Amino acid sequence: YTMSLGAENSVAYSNNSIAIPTNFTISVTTEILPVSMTKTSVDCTMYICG
Amino acid sequence: SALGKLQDVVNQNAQALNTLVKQLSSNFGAISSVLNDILSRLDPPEAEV
Amino acid sequence: DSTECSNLLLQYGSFCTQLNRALTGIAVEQDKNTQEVFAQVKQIYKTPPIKDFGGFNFSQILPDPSKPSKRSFIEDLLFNKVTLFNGLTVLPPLLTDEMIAQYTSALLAGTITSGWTFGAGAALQIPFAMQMAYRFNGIGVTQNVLYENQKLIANQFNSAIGKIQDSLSSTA
Amino acid sequence: LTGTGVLTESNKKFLPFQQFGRDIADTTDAVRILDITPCSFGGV
Amino acid sequence: FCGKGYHLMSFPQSAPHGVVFLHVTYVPAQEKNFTTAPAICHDGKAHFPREGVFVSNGTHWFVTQRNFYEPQIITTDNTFVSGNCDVVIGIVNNTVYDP
Ligand SMILES: *[C@@H]1O[C@H](CO)[C@@H](O)[C@H](O)[C@H]1NC(C)=O
Ligand SMILES: *[C@@H]1O[C@H](CO)[C@@H](O)[C@H](O)[C@H]1NC(C)=O
Ligand SMILES: *[C@@H]1O[C@H](CO)[C@@H](O)[C@H](O)[C@H]1NC(C)=O
Ligand SMILES: *[C@@H]1O[C@H](CO)[C@@H](O)[C@H](O)[C@H]1NC(C)=O
Ligand SMILES: *[C@@H]1O[C@H](CO)[C@@H](O)[C@H](O)[C@H]1NC(C)=O
Repeated sequence: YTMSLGAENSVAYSNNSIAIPTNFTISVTTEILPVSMTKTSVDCTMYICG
Repeated sequence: SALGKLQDVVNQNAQALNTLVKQLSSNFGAISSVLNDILSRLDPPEAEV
Repeated sequence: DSTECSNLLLQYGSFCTQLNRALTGIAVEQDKNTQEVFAQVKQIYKTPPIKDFGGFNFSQILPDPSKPSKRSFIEDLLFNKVTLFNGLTVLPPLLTDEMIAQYTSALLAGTITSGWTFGAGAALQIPFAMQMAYRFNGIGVTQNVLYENQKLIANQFNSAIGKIQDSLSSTA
Repeated sequence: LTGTGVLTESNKKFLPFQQFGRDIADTTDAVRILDITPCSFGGV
Repeated sequence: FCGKGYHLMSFPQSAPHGVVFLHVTYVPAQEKNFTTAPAICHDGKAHFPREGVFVSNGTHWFVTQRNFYEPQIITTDNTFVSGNCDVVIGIVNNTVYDP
């Protein structure tokens, strides 16, 4: 199929109309960030010759 | 798959290391990929080539 | 298409797989870059049919229904201002220019209809004059400054947009 | 087959037709049966 | 930068080769429409909110805070006056309580 970018909704804009929230939500999300990689060392002489 | 980024980093490192190890067993145009075999089968000149 | 060369390459190792893997990773991360940059919002907001934004004129940046890929005037100017075998293939991007234009239009509509409220949750409509008053208060200038200089500020914004149009059109 | 290492008794099971035994990297690991282990080495 | 929504706080956690941030954010919900006015004409002077917006439910005008519907009677304490209201585009008539 052709991927959809998301639900298409038109905001009820008017020059004298505002929308205020009456409630809230405490949302806890997780962000995962790599910080290091395995520290590898190679003995060049042994690897090439052995 | 919630830790996809970390798992991907680990996979890249491991795959690169494994590719190196596998490349350690290629002829590159030599008679054999085993240095001991070349040394035991050939005399100095062609051994070194 | 050389069997002898292919046989010679076989016994040379696995460099071909490494190179192909690197190029594939590059392409995947390019698609990821485009997605991360342009796909901030997952709702395609639409600008209203009546455009009464307190005197501000965004027609130069909003999509034109003429369907030139449904890109704004400045977007068309930018696209027209950039001048673009042996196993070498060019892969198409995951997101087409039309979809990227849709994303940018959604971002524009959200910004001009609801301000920053659409990035913290559900878009909240607000008159554009009041949104600009919010922003003026944000930079440390009271609201009355805007509400008393609304016409002047709208004219200055329109003139600036026109100047950007001219600079992108003529100046190289 | 020339090599250098330590020969040890092996718990692996070689079928009667098998002579050498290779682990990953295609380096000989056992020979008819004795396991081969590289002599202790490392960095300093 | 620290999660979608208005960032409140975050907690770090370790991982094998990285970190995991638990971002606690505030996300508004349960929207409701209102009619707004940039300012208020009272005694021939324009009043603007000190901090908040002027809203009306159907008939009455309150001054609430932007991110949470907490309406309050318009007063000289929560509004500031700036000149007459012949220049503001879209000002509305109402009474400003004097406490
Ligand atoms: C806000 O939502 C909670 C549940 O998420 C509900 O218990 C509470 O009554 C709501 N408050 C209002 C004012 O709607
Ligand atoms: C109230 O706002 C919603 C969107 O926030 C809109 O769909 C609806 O039309 C508005 N109310 C009226 C009476 O138009
Ligand atoms: C608006 O609010 C005021 C005070 O809270 C109330 O007296 C009035 O009935 C409300 N009107 C509507 C239409 O809700
Ligand atoms: C809003 O627009 C309507 C026409 O759609 C107009 O009658 C009204 O005066 C305008 N109000 C403001 C505050 O711009
Ligand atoms: C507000 O009141 C003044 C006089 O008190 C009047 O001239 C003006 O027309 C009123 N505003 C509106 C929108 O009716």
